[PDB]
Formats: sequence, structure tokens, C-alpha cells
Amino acid sequence: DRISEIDYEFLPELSALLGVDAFQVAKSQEEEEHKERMKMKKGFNSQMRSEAKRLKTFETYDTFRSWTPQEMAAAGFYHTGVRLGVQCFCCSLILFGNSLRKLPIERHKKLRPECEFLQGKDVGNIGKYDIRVKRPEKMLRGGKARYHEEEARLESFEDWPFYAHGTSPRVLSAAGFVFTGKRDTVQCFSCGGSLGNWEEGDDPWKEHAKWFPKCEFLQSKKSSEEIAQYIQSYEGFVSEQLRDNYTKATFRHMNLPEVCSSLGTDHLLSCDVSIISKHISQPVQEALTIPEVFSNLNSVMCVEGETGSGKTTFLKRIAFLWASGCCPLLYRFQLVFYLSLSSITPDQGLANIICAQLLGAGGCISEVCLSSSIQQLQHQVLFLLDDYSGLASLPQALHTLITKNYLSRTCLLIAVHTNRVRDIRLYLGTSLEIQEFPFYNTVSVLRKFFSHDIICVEKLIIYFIDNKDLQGVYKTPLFVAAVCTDWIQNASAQDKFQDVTLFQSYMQYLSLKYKATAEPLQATVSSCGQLALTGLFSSCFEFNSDDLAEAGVDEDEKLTTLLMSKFTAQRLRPVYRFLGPLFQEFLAAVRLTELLSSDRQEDQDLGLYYLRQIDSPLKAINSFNIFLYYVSSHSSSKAAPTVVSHLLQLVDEKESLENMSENEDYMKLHPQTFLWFQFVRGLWLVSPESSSSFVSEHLLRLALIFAYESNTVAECSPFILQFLRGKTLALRVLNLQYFRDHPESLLLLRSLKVSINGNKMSSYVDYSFKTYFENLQPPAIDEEYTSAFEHISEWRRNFAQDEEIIKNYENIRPRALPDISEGYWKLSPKPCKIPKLEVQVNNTDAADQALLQVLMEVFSASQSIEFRLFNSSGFLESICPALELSKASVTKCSMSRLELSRAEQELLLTLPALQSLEVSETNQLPEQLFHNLHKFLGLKELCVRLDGKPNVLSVLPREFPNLLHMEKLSIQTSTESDLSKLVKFIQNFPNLHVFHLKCDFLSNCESLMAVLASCKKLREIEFSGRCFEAMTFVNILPNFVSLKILNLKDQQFPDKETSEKFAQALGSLRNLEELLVPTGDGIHQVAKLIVRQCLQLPCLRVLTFHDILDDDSVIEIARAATSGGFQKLENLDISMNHKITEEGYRNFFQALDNLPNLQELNICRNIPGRIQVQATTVKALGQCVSRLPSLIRLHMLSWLLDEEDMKVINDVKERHPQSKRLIIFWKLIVPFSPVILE
Amino acid sequence: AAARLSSGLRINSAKDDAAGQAIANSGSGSGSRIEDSDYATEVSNMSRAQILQQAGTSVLAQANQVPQNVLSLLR
Ligand SMILES: Nc1ncnc2c1ncn2[C@@H]1O[C@H](COP(=O)(O)OP(=O)(O)OP(=O)(O)O)[C@@H](O)[C@H]1O
Repeated sequence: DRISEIDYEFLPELSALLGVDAFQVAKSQEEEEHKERMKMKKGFNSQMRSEAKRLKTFETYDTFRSWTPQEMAAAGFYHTGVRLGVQCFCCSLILFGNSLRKLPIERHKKLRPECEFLQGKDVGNIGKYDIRVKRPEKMLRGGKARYHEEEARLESFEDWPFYAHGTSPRVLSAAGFVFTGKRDTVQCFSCGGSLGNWEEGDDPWKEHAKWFPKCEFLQSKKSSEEIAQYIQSYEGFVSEQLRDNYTKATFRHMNLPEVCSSLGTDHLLSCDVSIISKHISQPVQEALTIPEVFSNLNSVMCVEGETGSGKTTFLKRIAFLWASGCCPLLYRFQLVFYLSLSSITPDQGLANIICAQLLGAGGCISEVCLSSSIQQLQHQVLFLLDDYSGLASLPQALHTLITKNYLSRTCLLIAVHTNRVRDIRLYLGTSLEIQEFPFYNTVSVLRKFFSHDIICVEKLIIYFIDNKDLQGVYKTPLFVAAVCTDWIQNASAQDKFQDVTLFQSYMQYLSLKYKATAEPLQATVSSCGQLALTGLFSSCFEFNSDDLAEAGVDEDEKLTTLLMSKFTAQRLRPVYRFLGPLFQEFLAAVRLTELLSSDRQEDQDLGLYYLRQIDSPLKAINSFNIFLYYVSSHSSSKAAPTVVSHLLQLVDEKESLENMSENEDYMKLHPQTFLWFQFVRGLWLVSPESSSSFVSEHLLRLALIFAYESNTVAECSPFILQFLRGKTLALRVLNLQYFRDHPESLLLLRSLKVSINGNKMSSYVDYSFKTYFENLQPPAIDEEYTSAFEHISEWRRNFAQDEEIIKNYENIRPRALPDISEGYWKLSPKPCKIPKLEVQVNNTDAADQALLQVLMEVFSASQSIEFRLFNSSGFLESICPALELSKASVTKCSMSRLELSRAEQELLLTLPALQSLEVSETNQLPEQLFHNLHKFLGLKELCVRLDGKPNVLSVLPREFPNLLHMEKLSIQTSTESDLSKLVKFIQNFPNLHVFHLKCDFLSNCESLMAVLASCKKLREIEFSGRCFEAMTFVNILPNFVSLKILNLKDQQFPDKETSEKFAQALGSLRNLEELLVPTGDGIHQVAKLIVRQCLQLPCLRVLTFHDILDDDSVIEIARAATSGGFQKLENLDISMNHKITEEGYRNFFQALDNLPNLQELNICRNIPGRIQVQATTVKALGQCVSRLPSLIRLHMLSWLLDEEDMKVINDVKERHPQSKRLIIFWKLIVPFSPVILE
Repeated sequence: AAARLSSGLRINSAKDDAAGQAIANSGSGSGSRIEDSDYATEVSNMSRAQILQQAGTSVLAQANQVPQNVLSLLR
């Protein structure tokens, strides 16, 4: 009887615990809201099947789940594919969220206290049609009033079908059966034969002779030949007895229980091994369920697996069942012979072979009493064997049993270690094999042997974090059995990273059991792990017979050997196999750390060879990262630092990533690398510093760990210090130092960020200033040319839709900012001294009492104080109490958004005497700053720059009083120069030491003498004039030799003399590394010289042009390129339009080679767009140029196939970054108007 | 002498450094800002195209957060 509505519930009560390990439970209910949304959409339906089917429903049931299929079993819950759902058939209820503390029966018994074990009498399992029939139909003597006819007995079926109401009483009457009324029983009066347990679709005319071959009523009608047709069906082919009770009693007595050396607290452990039946003659793997497998037993059978995988255990259930009243398969035999003995096999043998189990009490037992009696009945014969080959010579098993069935045709299950199959398979029927161990039976096991102490709770959370690194860990329950020691610390463990702890135990397990002579063991472990050496080498797991010679184990194959490696059944005979990828990965470390045992010297050169195949920093943090922990795990004191030397050696200096990915397909064994690597790479791609900064952490993380094996003192200390030098890191490292102790660590810098908010401003929209460009019209050609394109919205959503995924993870975190002990285990010592603390901030969203009152003490013990800010314009005065200690920030202050006004009254009131200040945007006030600016200031270079805003001269008509140590300055002419601005700037510079000038747009106007006449010894020169002078520029500008850089643009004006005056003096004064060429006047003619003698430059990078191409400029480059002298240059560009012509790029690409000194080259800004053949010439670009990170070409608009030409011939040199072939196109129509033509 | 690192923690730093690199993004308008845009377009274009990969992978990094949080409710 179904029901309706009644949204169910999952327990909020205890769930407040899990909120610790996870983020927040309050958001859990929201997930469970789907359930009623789901459930209602499901059919509430009604009765379907008796449980014994339901196991099949769980064939595809996800293995990783908490609850056990056989838990759902006695619940009879159907498995529906939608989500995970399971289904009360007697009740209506349907469940999703599983509970570890709670068996299913509860949830069913609690919530719907109605029909199940309250005995509304729905279903039956272990079904037989013997305890339906053999014993039962006896009493059915006189079980009815007289029926010679099927109609009057059909009448009895009136009562029968509440269970069914499905299969017709007719057909059974058509078979002449009577419903006695007890349960669903129906009986054939003639033969007296009965049955029950009716699957929808069961014909008696199917069933009858199978269960009643000699029934006269049947045989009087259905004739004969029919039967062997019908006889084809699912189930198997079908003191004499006092000797059996002994057999029964034997297993009935305690032998098998308490098999785990721990204790037998649960002596019958019901968690069951997943069996697969693979077909001999064709590939079908045919997954099965155990109770099914029972009735599948016909004659000989396989029972395949590896070792400690459940071989003996599975058979052992049979007996301890077979004795007891239980599931059908047992109930047919009166005999079962369990002998696992290989020991007997040499013997000529005896019945006394069985006397192993008899424990005497025999002696009438005889071939007389056995052999012909064993063939007296055929079927009740059964054997259970741990054995193989058939090599042992026994008339009993060998000379009779496996050889000739059709004399006997009796059933056997044979425990076989996998390596023993391929000798005797041809005699052997279709497979009985073991897939692996379901992850739940573990969790089933881990329930029993524990008090469920939130040790298992702490487990899965790992096995959520790790996936492949987890879900494949368990293969043999023996691994659980290794854990099953379960005292290891106090228990399995209370400790994190349960991977090692498993493995770490599992080894030293096999020691114990097999430590009588462990010398072979370690030797085997040692000699095989040389295979695991190749784990670092590559992933090739085939391990043919040959490379085993390098391991040297081969067929020597002590029983020990099995515990690691196995074989595999062949399509082609030569073959091999190994246990599992993760277990292997851990074998390596152990074998590895056998090497680097300093008392071994000659050989440890091996490891010295291996560990130097780790050469990238990104092999360290991802590829073998999880591996290196296995190394630190096994913890051999002597090795570890010697290893650490290599790792800390790895970064070198100023080489970011020698190879970003040397990655193999080994990665597949762990997915996260793909994510991390890119994330790493991508991170590197925006900020060369922070990459190395980030990477530095995990090394130091890895580093410190090995030190914390045992001794950080001797060998560890020196290596680290080197690595620490000049670095920049994040405060997470502090608490991350156990190493916090030794010294207040120096020779480095530190970073910190606070950003909680999404962006707010118009700074992007300046595309609006690109609107006048007719952006509507241009797009024309390339059926693909769409694919070249994006629109702001299209991109806008792309970005924002992704932040939404963050937004989830934002809320459920009740979490804000660092310093658990991170400042405190930092500040646990009193005299901490921090040289530099770098602070990037965005929005006030982190303004808060304690969170900052945390950061309050951060500033203490940190000697210099730095800032960069975007979103918040008001965060200053939010700080003041934190800095009311007047901690002398100094350093520099970077700003984008507003200065908050009366804020810097603070920066006034601070009076640390800052070195520098950076404000590039918005507006500024003297009552913000420039009031009395100088007084305690005057130290290092400033930046104050605004868009159109005036009053940059009124900045400092106070400065002339000041006598400055600045010597370095940045500011523009915010007009066409006003003598004020000069008058402002003039007096200053003669009175200061003139280093490193920056001017955005100098309106050259008049008297840049008064600007540049004093100019001396600069590196920074940023001026770009809209109006020129070209006196200084031609004369004194190139009178000061030593210069690295030039920033110049904005319309070189046309005196080709002046150009010469430049060009000559440009060529004459060359010290430079780099520059910005002024934007052309038509310079093009002589700009040859702006190339020709540029070979003279002692150092090269940042080659810069907005102009000057179409002429010979290309080979002018290429000559200077092909011939030396532009070697070590780092950059190339052009922004042109006019001087853009396809015709010469090929000529430019004619010979571009022999400069693998370069990074990027950009060809861009086509309003028109540029699409032509020279994409052909691109096929040679990256290949022969060797080293490049990347390119930017916005003209390309390339054929996707020609972009396949791009993407394919891209990666031949490298795995890493690429040319950017599409912009974010201001949102526009993209017309096909030419396409109108075809 | 007890190993300490956390993966459930690892992701946090990864989250951090992303937002740090929306910051390194820099751009400068102009009174002209057109000729600048010429240059600046690419500059932004690169930066954007750069960023999208960052913030995209940022999710790809945190893409694994959400399920483990949710699935524990199911456990
Ligand atoms: N469902 C289970 N519940 C509890 N323990 C199990 C279960 N299945 C297997 N085991 C453990 O795993 C081990 C399986 O090894 P088993 O004895 O079956 O193999 P074998 O015939 O001895 O050959 P080998 O030991 O080489 O596998 C058993 O010792 C048992 O303790």
C-alpha cells in the first residue's frame, strides 16, 4: 500500500560536528531540497520484486558509497538509476544521503513503521522450492478437499495473490496446481509436487519437470521431447549420512572464526567479495552477485584472484553456512569437502586427507564407503580446494576428479592464485574471478572492528579529497586486515594522510607474519622494487619477462613474491601483470630509500642517478609530489637531507621554469596535476615573480618535511639557508615552519594580500572610446571569422559565471583571513624581526575588529611596512588604531582608487618618513597629501598622475623650501606646458642628484633646458611629447652616455636632420639595453640607421616600434638578425597600419632564424584585418626560433585549419604558452556582407 | 617528528594567488588614449586573454572543492 507526500528528513542533530571538517552544514538542507523535488517526480509505484533480484539492481551501484549493497539487501530496496536513489518496495520510502552511524534498517524501520518486518509478508530470499516443497508438501497430505479437476482447485486461487496479483491463477491451473493457503504455495496433486516464489513470467510448464520430471499428470500430457527443450533454464544441472553431521559439526565448531589475529569480536563477518564470471571462449565479463553465483555452480569452477584477496575466506563462508540453515545452494547437498591443502598433494593420499578435517572419528571411511558412494549420488558431492596444476598425483583428485567429469560430473570451487591459472585453464569452466574489493565492505569492516570513533569519519574526508589517490588504494581486504591491527598508534590511526599509514603498516605487517626468515623477503622486496624504480622512470607496467632480469626475481617466485606482483591471462602467451598503481608508487620509495642508505655507497649512485631525473620544479610539486611523501614517510635519517640537497638545488636562480611540463602520461594516476600544472602555469603566465614565489613554498614545504623525519640540525640547516636568499613568500610559511624555531630568518621578503570583493568601476569601458572607429561595419570575410571573435558581454558572463562557482565556496566558508598560530607560532617567540611585509589590498570587505586586530600584531616584529591597494579608497582610516603604534611604515604606498581625503591626515600624522609613494589614478588633494608634504618626506621616488585633471602644478608651490634626498621623480605636463609647471620643476633638479626621471606627456613647449639642461646620469626617461622642441632631444638628451632604457612615442616630427640628429647621436651614444622609438614622422628612410648600427648596442631587449616597416626594414632586421649583434634581444614589436603590408612578412620570415634569445613578437591593431598566405610562412616561425614563451597577433583571423597549422605546429618545441589570436572584440555586429557575393 | 600538510588547505592558497593576480593587471588611459588604445588594446587584450585563463583555471582549481563539500552530506 503506497502513500504520498511527506517530505522526509536527514538528521541535523549530530551534523554540527561535520561542519568542522567541512565548511558549513546550514547549506546542507538546501541540497536535500532537491530530494522532495526529485522524489515527487519519481514513481511512488508499488511492489516489484522479492529482494533476491535487488542485488542485480546494484550491479551499477557506485562502489564508493558508505552503505553496503547487502545492507540495502535485507531492506530489499530497489536501486533506481536516478541520482543514487534506493527504494522501499513494501514501504514507499526512497533515500539518498547515507549515514555511517546508522544502518539502513533503522531509517526504514524508523521512518515508515509499517509493512516490512511488521510482517505484511511481501518477499522471500534464499529461495529454494525445497523448503517450499520437499519438507513442506509432505504435510499437504489432505491439504485440500478432493480435487480431481483443475477448475474446482482453481477456485482455491481466490485467496492466493496478494503477493502477486500478477501471474495468472489460470496458467497454474492450466498446469493443475492447488493453492493450499500456506503462504503462496501451489502444488501438483498428482505427483503431490509443489512450488512457490513466483517471478512474474514463470511458466510451470517451464518449471514443472525441472522440479518434477516424473510427474505423471505432466508426463501423461506434455509428452517428452518437449521437456529437454523446456529443461533448458537458468539453474544448475539439477552411517551413510551420519558421516556428514561430523562434517557439519566440524565447521559448526569454532575453527574459522577469529581468523584475524587481532580478535574475533565479530566472528562471522558479513562483508562479501565481489565476484565476476568471465567467459572462456569470448570476452564477455558477465558481472554477478554471490547468491546468484551459488545456483550458477555446475561441476568444475574457477574461483580466481591474487593473494590475501579473499581466496580462503569466501569458501569458508560456504561451510559455516552449509552447516547452518540458510540460502538455497547449500540445502541441496548432503556433502561438502573443504581441503585447502597443497600439503596433501605430493601424497599418494587417503580419505585421511579429509581426516585433516575429520579430526579422527573415522575408519569405516573407505574407497568402498567413498568412491562408488561418491558416485552413488553424483551431485551432493562437493569439494573445496586451495591447490593448482593437478601435478600432484592422486587417483582421487588427479587420476579421477578433474580429469573425467562425465564419469562423475561433480562440482568444485578452486582457490587459485592468479599465477596458477594459465596452466590448468582449459579443463576449467568459465571464469569465477574477483574484480577487486568494493570500497564499502572496507567501510563495512571499519564499522565493526571500531566503536566508530570519528576515526572513519576522518577517513572518507581524505578519500573525498583524494580520488584516484584514494578510491583505488584498497584492493585486498588484507590491506584492511593490515589496518585491522588497529592498535597501530591507538588504532588504525587518528592521523592525517591515511595512505602511508595503510602502506606503512602493510609492509611491516608482512614482516611479522613472514618474519621467520625475512632475509628472502627484504631481498625480494629489494630486488623487485627495482621495477618500482621505473615508476619514476616512466609508466610502463607490462614488465615483460626480460626486464625482470634487472629485478632478477623471475620465476624464482618464492610464495613471498606473490604479495607484490602477479600475471594476467593471455590473448597471447608471453605477458605479465602487477598489483596496482598506487601500491607500486609506494614500493618505489621503500626500494628507493633502500638506496640512499649511507652504509650503501657504490649502489646509491643509482638513486643519485634517479633523483636527478626530477629536474623540473614542477616535477616536484605535482608529478612525484605525492610520491616524495612516501619517501619522507619511511624515514631513514641518513638519506633525507642528501635528497634535500637535490631538491633545494632545483630552483637555481632567475630560471623560472626550465621545463614547465616534462610530464608523462604517468599523470593519469593522479588527476589534480592537470589542474594544478595549468593553474601553476597560468599563474606563472601573469606574474613571473609570484610563480617562483608560490613554487618556493611547496619546496620549502617538501623541504622542511624531510628535515622533520629526525634531524634538521646537521645536514638540513645549510641547504635551506641558501634557498632562503632574496626570496619573497607568503605568511602561510610561518606557521608552516616547525623551522620557525632556529632563527629569526632573514635574507628574504614576504607578501600578503587581502581581497574579498568583486570589481567595481568603469576603467574597462574605454572601448566606448573605440566606438567612433565604425567598429560596427568592418567585419567581412572568413566563414570562420566569427570564431575569431568575442563580445564584452560574451566575455563578461564567461568571467562572472565562473566567479559564481567561487561564490558558492565563498559563502559556506565561515572564514576570512590568515593567522591561526600563523602569526602566533610566528609570534610565539618575542624577538621576531621581519624585514619586509608586502601588502596588497583591494576592498574594505575585510575591515573588521578582530580580523584586523589580528593583523594588528602582524605589523609588530615586521620592520618595514608596504602597501598596494585597489578597490578600497577608504581603508586607511580603518587602519589607524592598528598603526596608532606609529610603527614607521615608510617604504611605499601604491594607490589606484581615491585617497579618502582626510585619510592621509593619518599619513600626515603617521610621520614615518616614507621612502616612496605611488598614486596613478583618480584625483589627489594637498589636504590629502601635498600640504606640508616635504617636511618629514623627501626620501625616494614618487608617482602622482591623473587623467585630465588640472592643478598638477599647484601640487607643490611649497616644494622649493624643501631640500630633497629624492633625486628620483615621476610626473607629467598636464597641459601644453605652463611655465608654472617648469617654474615648479626647475629649481628642484639642479639641487638634487637627478636619478631616474619619469614624465608621462611632457609638452615640450619652451625651455626644456630648464628641464633637461640639468638632466644627468639618468636611467628612467619616460617623456613623450605631443609638441616637440628637438634641441635637448637632439643635443643634450644624447650627451649623457650611460642609459639602459628610453620611453618615447608621440609623433616624431619631420626634420629628417633631427631624425639623423637623433639617429646619429642615437647610434653615437649607444649604451642601451632597450628603449621606446619615437613614433614616426615618415622616419622610414633613415630608420635603417635606427637599425643599421643598432648592432653596436652592448645589451638588447625590448625592441619597440609603433612605426617604420614596409621598406627594407625586415631584412634590415634579418641581416642584423641572421648576422650577429641582435643576439640576446628579448623582444620585438610593431603596432603599424600603413607600414603593415603582407608582402614582406614572408620576406621578414625569409630567414628569421638563429635568435633563440627572444620572448615575444607582436603584430596587431588591424581595423582592416589581415589574412593571407604568409600564414604558410608561419609553419617555420616557432620551430626554428627555438625559445619563445608566447606571441600576440591580433591580425591573424586565421583559417581554423591554418589554426590547426597553428595549434599543431605550436607545441613541437614546447608544452607551454602561445600566441593570442583573438581579442575581446567590442560588442558588434560582425557582418558577412562580402558573403552576400557567393 | 610528525608530517604536516593538508590538501583541503592547499586549495586556499591557490584561491588566494588568483585574486592576487587580478591585481598585477595594470593599464593607463590617456588624454589621447586612442593611439594609446592602439597599444593599450593589445595590452588589455593580452591581459584579459591572460586573465581568462587564470580565472578559468581558478574555477578549475576550485572545481573540485564543491563536490567534496556536498558529497559528505551524502557521505
Ligand atoms: N569479507 C571479508 N571480511 C573480513 N575479512 C576478509 C574478507 N575477505 C577477506 N578477508 C581477509 O583476507 C584474507 C584473504 O586471504 P585468504 O586466506 O582468503 O587467501 P588464501 O587462500 O590464504 O591465499 P592468500 O592468503 O595467498 O590469498 C583472509 O585472511 C581474511 O582475513
